[PDB]
Amino acid sequence: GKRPIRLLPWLQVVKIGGRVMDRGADAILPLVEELRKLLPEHRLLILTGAGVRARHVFSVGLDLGLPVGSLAPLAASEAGQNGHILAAMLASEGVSYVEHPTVADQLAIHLSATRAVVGSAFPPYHHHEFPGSRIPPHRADTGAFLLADAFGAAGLTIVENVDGIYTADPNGPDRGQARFLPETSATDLAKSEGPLPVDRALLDVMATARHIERVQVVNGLVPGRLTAALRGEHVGTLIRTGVRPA
Amino acid sequence: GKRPIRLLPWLQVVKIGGRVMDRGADAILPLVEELRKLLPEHRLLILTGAGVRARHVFSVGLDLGLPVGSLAPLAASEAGQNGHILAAMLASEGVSYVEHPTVADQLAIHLSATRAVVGSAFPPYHHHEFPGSRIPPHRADTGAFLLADAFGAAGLTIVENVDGIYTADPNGPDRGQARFLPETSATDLAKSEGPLPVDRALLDVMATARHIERVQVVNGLVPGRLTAALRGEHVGTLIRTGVRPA
Amino acid sequence: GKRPIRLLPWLQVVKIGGRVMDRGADAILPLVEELRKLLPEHRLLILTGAGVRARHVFSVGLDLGLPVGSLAPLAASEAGQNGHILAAMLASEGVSYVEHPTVADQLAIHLSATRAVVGSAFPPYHHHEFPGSRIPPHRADTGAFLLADAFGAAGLTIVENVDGIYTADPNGPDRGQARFLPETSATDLAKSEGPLPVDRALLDVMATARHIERVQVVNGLVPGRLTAALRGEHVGTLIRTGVRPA
Amino acid sequence: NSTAELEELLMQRSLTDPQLQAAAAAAADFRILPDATVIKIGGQSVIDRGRAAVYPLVDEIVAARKNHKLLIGTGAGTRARHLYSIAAGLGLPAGVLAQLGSSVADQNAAMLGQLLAKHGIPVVGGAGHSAVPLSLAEVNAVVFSGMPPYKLWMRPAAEGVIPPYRTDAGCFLLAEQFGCKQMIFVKDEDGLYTANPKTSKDATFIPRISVDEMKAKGLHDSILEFPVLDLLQSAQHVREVQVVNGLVPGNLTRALAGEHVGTIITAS
Amino acid sequence: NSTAELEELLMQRSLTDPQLQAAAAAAADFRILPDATVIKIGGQSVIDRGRAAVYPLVDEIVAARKNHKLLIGTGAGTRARHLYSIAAGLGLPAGVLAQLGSSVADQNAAMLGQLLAKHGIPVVGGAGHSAVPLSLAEVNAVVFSGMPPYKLWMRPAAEGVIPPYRTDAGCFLLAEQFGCKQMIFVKDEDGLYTANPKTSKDATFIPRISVDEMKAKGLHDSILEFPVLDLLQSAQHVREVQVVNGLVPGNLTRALAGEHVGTIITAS
Amino acid sequence: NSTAELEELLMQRSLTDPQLQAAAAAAADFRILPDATVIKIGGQSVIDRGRAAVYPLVDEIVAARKNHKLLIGTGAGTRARHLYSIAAGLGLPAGVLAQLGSSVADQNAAMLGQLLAKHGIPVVGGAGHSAVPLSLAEVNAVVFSGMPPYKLWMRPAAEGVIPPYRTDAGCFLLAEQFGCKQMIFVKDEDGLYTANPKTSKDATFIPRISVDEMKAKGLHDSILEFPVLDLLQSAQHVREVQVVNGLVPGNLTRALAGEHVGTIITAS
Ligand SMILES: Nc1ncnc2c1ncn2[C@@H]1O[C@H](COP(=O)(O)OP(=O)(O)OP(=O)(O)O)[C@@H](O)[C@H]1O
Ligand SMILES: Nc1ncnc2c1ncn2[C@@H]1O[C@H](COP(=O)(O)OP(=O)(O)OP(=O)(O)O)[C@@H](O)[C@H]1O
Ligand SMILES: Nc1ncnc2c1ncn2[C@@H]1O[C@H](COP(=O)(O)OP(=O)(O)OP(=O)(O)O)[C@@H](O)[C@H]1O
Ligand SMILES: Nc1ncnc2c1ncn2[C@@H]1O[C@H](COP(=O)(O)OP(=O)(O)OP(=O)(O)O)[C@@H](O)[C@H]1O
Ligand SMILES: Nc1ncnc2c1ncn2[C@@H]1O[C@H](COP(=O)(O)OP(=O)(O)OP(=O)(O)O)[C@@H](O)[C@H]1O
Ligand SMILES: Nc1ncnc2c1ncn2[C@@H]1O[C@H](COP(=O)(O)OP(=O)(O)OP(=O)(O)O)[C@@H](O)[C@H]1O
Ligand SMILES: [Cl-]
Ligand SMILES: [Cl-]
Ligand SMILES: [Cl-]
Ligand SMILES: [Mg+2]
Ligand SMILES: [Mg+2]
Ligand SMILES: [Mg+2]
Repeated sequence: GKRPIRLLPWLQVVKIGGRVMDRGADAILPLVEELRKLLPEHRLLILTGAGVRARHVFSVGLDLGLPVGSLAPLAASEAGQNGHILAAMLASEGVSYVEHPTVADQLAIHLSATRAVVGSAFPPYHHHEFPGSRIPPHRADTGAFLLADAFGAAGLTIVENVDGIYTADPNGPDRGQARFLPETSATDLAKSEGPLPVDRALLDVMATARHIERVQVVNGLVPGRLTAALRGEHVGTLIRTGVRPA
Repeated sequence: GKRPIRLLPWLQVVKIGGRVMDRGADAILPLVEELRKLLPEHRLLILTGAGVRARHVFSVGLDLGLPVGSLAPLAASEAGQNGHILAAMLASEGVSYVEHPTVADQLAIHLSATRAVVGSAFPPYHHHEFPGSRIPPHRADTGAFLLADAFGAAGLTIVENVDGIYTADPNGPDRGQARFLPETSATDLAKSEGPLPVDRALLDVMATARHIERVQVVNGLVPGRLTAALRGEHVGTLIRTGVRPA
Repeated sequence: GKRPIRLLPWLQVVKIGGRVMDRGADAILPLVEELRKLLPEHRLLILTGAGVRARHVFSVGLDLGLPVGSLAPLAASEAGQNGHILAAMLASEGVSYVEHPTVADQLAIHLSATRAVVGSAFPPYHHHEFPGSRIPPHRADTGAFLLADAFGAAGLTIVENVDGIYTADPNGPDRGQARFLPETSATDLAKSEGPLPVDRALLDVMATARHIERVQVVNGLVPGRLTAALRGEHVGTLIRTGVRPA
Repeated sequence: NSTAELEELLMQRSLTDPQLQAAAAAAADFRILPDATVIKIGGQSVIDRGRAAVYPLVDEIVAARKNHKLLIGTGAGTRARHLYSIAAGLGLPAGVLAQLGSSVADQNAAMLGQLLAKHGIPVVGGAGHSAVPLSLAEVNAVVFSGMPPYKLWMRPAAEGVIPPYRTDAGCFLLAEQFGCKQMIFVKDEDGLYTANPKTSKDATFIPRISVDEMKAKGLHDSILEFPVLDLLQSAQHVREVQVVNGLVPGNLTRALAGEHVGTIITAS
Repeated sequence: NSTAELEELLMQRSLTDPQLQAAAAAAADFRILPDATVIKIGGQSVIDRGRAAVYPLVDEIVAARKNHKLLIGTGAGTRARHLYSIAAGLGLPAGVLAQLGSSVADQNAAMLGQLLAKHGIPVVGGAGHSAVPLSLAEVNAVVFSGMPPYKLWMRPAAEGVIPPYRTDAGCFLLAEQFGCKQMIFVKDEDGLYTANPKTSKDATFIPRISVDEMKAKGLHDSILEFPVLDLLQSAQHVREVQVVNGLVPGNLTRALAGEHVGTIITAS
Repeated sequence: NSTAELEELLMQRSLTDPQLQAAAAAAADFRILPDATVIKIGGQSVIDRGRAAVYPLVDEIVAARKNHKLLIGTGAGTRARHLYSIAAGLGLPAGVLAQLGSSVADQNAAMLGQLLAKHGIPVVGGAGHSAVPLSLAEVNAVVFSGMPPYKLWMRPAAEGVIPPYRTDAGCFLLAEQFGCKQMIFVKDEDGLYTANPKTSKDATFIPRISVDEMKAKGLHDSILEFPVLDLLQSAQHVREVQVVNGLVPGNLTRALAGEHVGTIITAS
């Protein structure tokens, strides 16, 4: 037959890393100013990740022996708090935080009411998270992509605290061997072992994607890169999903 | 004294029959295109009925012996699913599905945010449905009228899978004797026995109506009739409610 | 360091006394007409107090021996009903009643959707109300100010059934000794004993305020005074909070 | 009419079809809470009166739940009448008044529930979630607000904007749709009289009467919301109701024990 | 790997780091509801069939909860397939179909729950709030809808828009994440066969089989949603499941008693 | 002052009128949950420490509920302090920080509740719905998050944006407004000292002290949120509190048995 229709083809989705928010005002205030200037240019769904506080609740939860389905909603809470912080900084521009069920069923009317809304990037898998790892798999990057692709959005841009994807952790033990990857495919990343700045589950949902052809990972600590990425300019790592264009 | 004020006098209410939705894309896509072109012309509350899936849950529920108050919310669920389907097709135009409490208390702000919203036509009688019949009485037509008249809306148009009301079921056993009724009164219909394309309870609530003077039943399978009916053109069956004009 | 940022610096907050609403159409209809004409001029959060029905539920609740934490949510219900009444009268202008959690987290998007919203002035202290008095302390005036100051709003205007604050109850036993106070400080009022038209807790939260410098109490029974007060004109009692300006 | 004939009709005919209606009428009849009793505690007649009326009834509820499953609904009372007066004076419709009155019945359910909390009896939304409380000897009762959920979809009366279906009708329809065994209205009079006993010197007490007999006497709207009498005549499960005086000590306990205090109103 | 090594990794590394993943895998394993059994009541296979199928199972549930804690999830069935057909014909994505199907499983939970209410058994959102019911001999069971909460975040299948994770997967993942002792799927066939017994003359019954053996036989998508078999192989707590025929009287009771009716599917 | 004098004042005067205030003060005093004990489990002092602190307290809760009705509230801890630091650095007001901190206490209630679910003890919103759990020997306890509901309406402190009313005040006000018999704060120190025992070599233990005595010693903000001491002096029902060390095995059990472990702080 053919792929499903695009529900919100004019939508741009932006995922803000929780570790970016963790840096506090020094990183958030420049990002908020850039977002302010983007409101008249795009129709934005801004989704926040969890960051370091989810690591702490994982530490406590794992020490208590709790399963992965218990850890998933605990981490998702932290992504939601980051969203409330970001929305508060944009409130004077008409921006508010919206919940999952509102995002899932009323995003259209809300983006008719205002230029942007903020929500949580974490998906509602929660106690129905998949088993296997003790770390919940379907995190902020994965939820943001599932949502963007389900909507048939014009794009998804991931805002990181690094320039993009390297061949090794650029802040880790092998940081000396880390080479920057301007462009890669989800399949190539999936066949690699080692850490990434994006969920491994993101690569899995990219393989079954129906609309989004590319996702760019850009450094939110460099003012202007988010603005450039939303115009299709190559300022970070481009991830090809495997969706073929017309 | 005088009749109550009109809360939303500029509102147009459109009820889409569940059996129209049951026809799938062949009927929904033309209807969605006509609704798209009506958004700039009217302020629309679009309410969906239940259709055949409610008949199936009635079949199971009655086989289990469940009372009418149990069947009412089960049928109402199907009207709500039809509303979610219709709203999804209009999402790119800024249209979303809204729940009963939002319809009851915030319809004003939502129609300030966007040109149309979709909701369920079934009223919240549920386990407080009236006894007497084993088939729940206050269905989609009745709920849509109660809402439209309570709001003092400019009109209510019922979108059917037939041209209007006949003197017999135009698809039933006596279909050969069925004569089309261009115009009738709720009181005349109420004194008749036999099937109708609208709830019998609709005729009862029309007798106590305070604003709506006429309701037109039109064939949603004929493109253009909904558009004409919303302009007051006579393309179906007109039902006079008994409300007298100034 | 410095005071917190202003979340909604362009917002005007108006608190409508419950005893004003208690007067019925004679007072509400002129107030509704004045509010209608203010919608194009200001971005309004309209908050309603409780009035006489809260006195009755206090009478029953105290007779049953219920503690102050039980009486607080019972009174708050009456403020919410007043808000629903007022919003219904403004529905045709796009105004709806919004709940506390919507006021707390999505006021920005709602005031982007429409020119004004109505909510309850009573704060959500409820069963966590402070002990000491058997009459709940954090009432409509106090909640409206907490909200206005938290938002950094441009102002808070209190709409009363009297001209302002007197030196005695202008409708009470010592009404003959009552002298009108055009201007006063919260600290001076707090050091006084005797009744006031505003919560005593209002004076306490004014002492810790971070933005609002003055609150005017005006007679809502005199058409035009609310309009004048929202332009900074002195037509009632001005209460200085103790917040110092730049 | 077999299940097969019913399913064919359900799929091929309009629900308005008399043949379909008749086939559905032959379906089996399941009672959801057959051993429970629904009790309405009047708002104006009881709760508005304070401790002198409410405290004795709390004692009766605590004593009665030892042997009876109880669904206890609350009325609204004078605060709802004040709201109705305000809103009616503004020209607001019945559907809006309906929403306002619901808040008042909720207040009364909260106050009554707080007096019962230490006895294990919760405040719930309605009978839909009373399954676990009603199965526990420690609880065996719930409190809920008696207003129906119609809200803005309230059907208005033929005249005026006062909602016709209030807490009497809400509680009755709950008893009917859950197939309860008994419906007791707790008011501030011994029962039905030939005239309003508060505003008439020589009214005569009526121990038992049918809906038809009430209408023929001009009592269609006296001690019960007159829509309730019509709902009672259409009911499948609750074919009579009992009206008792909550201000008489032990009246509720004795009604639950099968004593014919007050007035029994029968559908036929 | 000590808790200290795990916390350092959790703070310094990406959650994608294999070293962090391996350290987390060594954490203690807590079972939240270790003595409960999750039961899925098929929508199309059972509830859609009406009283002839449902009433006997209600009796078994009431009898079984005397000795077994039960988490009873409902399927969706034919009304969900109708919704899927409508929405798929419109080009709507899997995430939208997922939301539609949830409403149907809710309907079935409501109908089953209303037949069980007089026995004290509530309808709840899910296992998250079953603590008090499961601790009471009077109740000892709950009913919930079996659809997972993914909604618009549903991962789509490789082909088509039918949501891959439906009520089988929802119920299984609940059993797995609460560490329940047993997972029973109640269908309308005795168990797994070598072929679909409804559309094949001479299929052979399979009493016991592993996921790998099923795949090698071409049975990856037969009597269970084939994603469930993959989830089963990844499970920490529920490493086998049992599929039984709900239309055979007493089959559920006998499965709960440890009798090997039906088919046992093992992860390995 | 009769009820009649109180009603006249309630209708004719402002609630600010001292005469009305004094008449209301003479009203009867009803305790909603007089036999329950409220327990606060510290976030930073207990739950943040993991299994070594939490598992023994779970055992004590399970043992204690056999003889004591328990309302168990959770603190927030280090994740809330991180949120406060982020939001304070952005210039956000106390009301916004209040909302953020609530999410963390909810996390801790969820983790503690999941360890208690198999013992029948639920996680609830608050004491408002603890009626049925507290009436059942099988349960007799509930877990809730300890943050007050003020949210954006939080009254700010005289200085800074840290919300002054956090989980100590939330739990205390719950004990006070439900008329509970006892309030126990579970921390990580034996009780109150003359100085912070973590940052002082030779602090002296204080077994019993009044709020006034604490203030005169410069201890107004030490082991409890200093607003709590002021609320304690205004309380009608809970006129003293007990602070105990949750890291000492059995300390909570012994406090519930009436043993004077830790520090007793009295309103007067
Ligand atoms: N191959 C890699 N390329 C780039 N960064 C890597 C790689 N492997 C690990 N990293 C690390 O991942 C970090 C980003 O961490 P992470 O993705 O967990 O934060 P986040 O995306 O803000 O969190 P959240 O998922 O909660 O939004 C980088 O700072 C970097 O040190
Ligand atoms: N007198 C009549 N005139 C016209 N149609 C009739 C009459 N009697 C029965 N019908 C039948 O009613 C059908 C419409 O059915 P129905 O009104 O149940 O669907 P719907 O309105 O789409 O459903 P819902 O009430 O769930 O929205 C027509 O197709 C027609 O066959
Ligand atoms: N010093 C005073 N100055 C002015 N009015 C006073 C004073 N003391 C008492 N009052 C009385 O307070 C009345 C206003 O009452 P109140 O403030 O309770 O109503 P409200 O503000 O409408 O109620 P709510 O707080 O529910 O909104 C005035 O009509 C007046 O009689
Ligand atoms: N013929 C009659 N016999 C008995 N009582 C009558 C009669 N006619 C009128 N009444 C009056 O009807 C009243 C009962 O209605 P009322 O509204 O008080 O009940 P309620 O349950 O308190 O209502 P709500 O709960 O809505 O406040 C009695 O107070 C009584 O005075
Ligand atoms: N090899 C096989 N062995 C047994 N059954 C099979 C096999 N292949 C296919 N089936 C079919 O699988 C069906 C079970 O799936 P079905 O969807 O009916 O379960 P369900 O729980 O009712 O689903 P839902 O709850 O979503 O309606 C059986 O009706 C059976 O005909
Ligand atoms: N004089 C004192 N005596 C005892 N403890 C003191 C004193 N002064 C300061 N403290 C400190 O107060 C702390 C208790 O506050 P803390 O915030 O840890 O409690 P909490 O319940 O864990 O808070 P939360 O639940 O919000 O995390 C102790 O850890 C202790 O070090
Ligand atoms: Cl009908
Ligand atoms: Cl990963
Ligand atoms: Cl005061
Ligand atoms: Mg990342
Ligand atoms: Mg029809
Ligand atoms: Mg006032």
